[PDB]
Amino acid sequence: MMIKSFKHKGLKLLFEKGVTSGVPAQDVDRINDRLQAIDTATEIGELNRQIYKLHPLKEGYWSITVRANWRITFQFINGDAYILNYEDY
Amino acid sequence: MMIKSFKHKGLKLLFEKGVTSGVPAQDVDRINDRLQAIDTATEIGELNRQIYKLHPLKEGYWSITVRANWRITFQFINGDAYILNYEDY
Amino acid sequence: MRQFKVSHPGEMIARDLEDMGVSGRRFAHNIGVTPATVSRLLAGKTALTPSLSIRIAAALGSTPEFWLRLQSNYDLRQLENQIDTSGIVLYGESNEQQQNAQ
Amino acid sequence: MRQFKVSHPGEMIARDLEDMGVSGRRFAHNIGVTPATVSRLLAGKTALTPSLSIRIAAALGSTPEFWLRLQSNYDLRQLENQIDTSGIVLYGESNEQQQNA
DNA sequence: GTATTACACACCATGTAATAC
DNA sequence: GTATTACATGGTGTGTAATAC
Ligand SMILES: [Cl-]
Ligand SMILES: [Cl-]
Ligand SMILES: [Cl-]
Ligand SMILES: [Mg+2]
Ligand SMILES: [Mg+2]
Ligand SMILES: [Mg+2]
Ligand SMILES: [Mg+2]
Ligand SMILES: [Mg+2]
Ligand SMILES: [Mg+2]
Repeated sequence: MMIKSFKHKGLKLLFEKGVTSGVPAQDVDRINDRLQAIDTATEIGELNRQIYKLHPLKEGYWSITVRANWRITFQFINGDAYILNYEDY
Repeated sequence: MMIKSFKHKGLKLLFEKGVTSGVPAQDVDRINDRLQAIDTATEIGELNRQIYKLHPLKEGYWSITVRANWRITFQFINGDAYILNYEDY
Repeated sequence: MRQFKVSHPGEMIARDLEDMGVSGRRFAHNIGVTPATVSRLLAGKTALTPSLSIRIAAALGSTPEFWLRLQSNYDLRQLENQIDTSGIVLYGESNEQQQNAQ
Repeated sequence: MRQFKVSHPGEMIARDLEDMGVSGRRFAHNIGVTPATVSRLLAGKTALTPSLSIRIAAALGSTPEFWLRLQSNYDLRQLENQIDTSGIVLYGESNEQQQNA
């Protein structure tokens, strides 16, 4: 699915420019892997891998785990992904 | 993109059950080809082949040419295709 | 749900070329492959390869990924009932392990 | 826009198996291929084939078409600018024909 | 129990060129 | 100007088994 906007500007640099200066060095490959999974998935259920720990947020937002409590969150509207974020929850 | 609802029940029989009794015999292959293109396209722009004569209706609906004045129409909402119809226009 | 009848993408192109009045020979000369290849593709005997998807999108429109996705979906439609996956275990929780936790 | 950095699907799987604590030999026994095939897949030496995508989806989740789509997009990124298409003509109207009409 | 890789092998796509119109 | 196809060829994925730990 298309990523329409980024809340976390480090993810934006990584996805759009391949720039790694905005994300932790130890999670660059894992974050890019999950960005590649979002960009390839045509439906939300295609992200329901158990290691991703996909679950809705409590409306319209979703969460996938990168590592430990570090997660990627986004908003699912119009079949696209909005407000991409990388936070420690 | 996912086809969520059919206004033309003959299209529904073709897409869901492979049944051809509800569409004209001359256009079964052409119709199924364009249903397969819609089902495969991840974006509306991937359908913009010049033979399809893709253009929006005058709102939120789109039109794809099958043959001559026969066309497939659908509503584009949430990245899905709704109200699939086959009409002579 | 999933589409019941799925066509080989080569046969779809052949029906499009016939409607456009474009011969296989001219199509081959355009996209830069020999007429033999177009003939086998249009006849559904060979697959739409990634290199072909780049050439075809430049002639018939859409994107190279779209044409390659057609072949991929078609390839899976032949195989998904031919490969025994009953012995493969899904890593994580199974159906029974999801009920016990709830 | 498009993702700048794209990884071979096998190298993604190798990082996932590392995080899951699953050896390549155990993964091969599970999905039903030899450890040689898994080793070359995880090393990014061989492509994720349609047959592998069916086996891998049964173990790692998601759909077979998702895993094959990863390989297809990766294949197209390799063949970027490697095929001269400048001589290929788009059927119908070009940019100049669309202006005059 | 684990990971890698040469070697043989089967499979498949493509061009060449033949045949037929 | 057109479509089809045997044949040779090259590229690739897979198992077997050897090596090394
Ligand atoms: Cl943004
Ligand atoms: Cl319906
Ligand atoms: Cl095929
Ligand atoms: Mg959808
Ligand atoms: Mg034909
Ligand atoms: Mg590869
Ligand atoms: Mg040769
Ligand atoms: Mg070759
Ligand atoms: Mg052998």
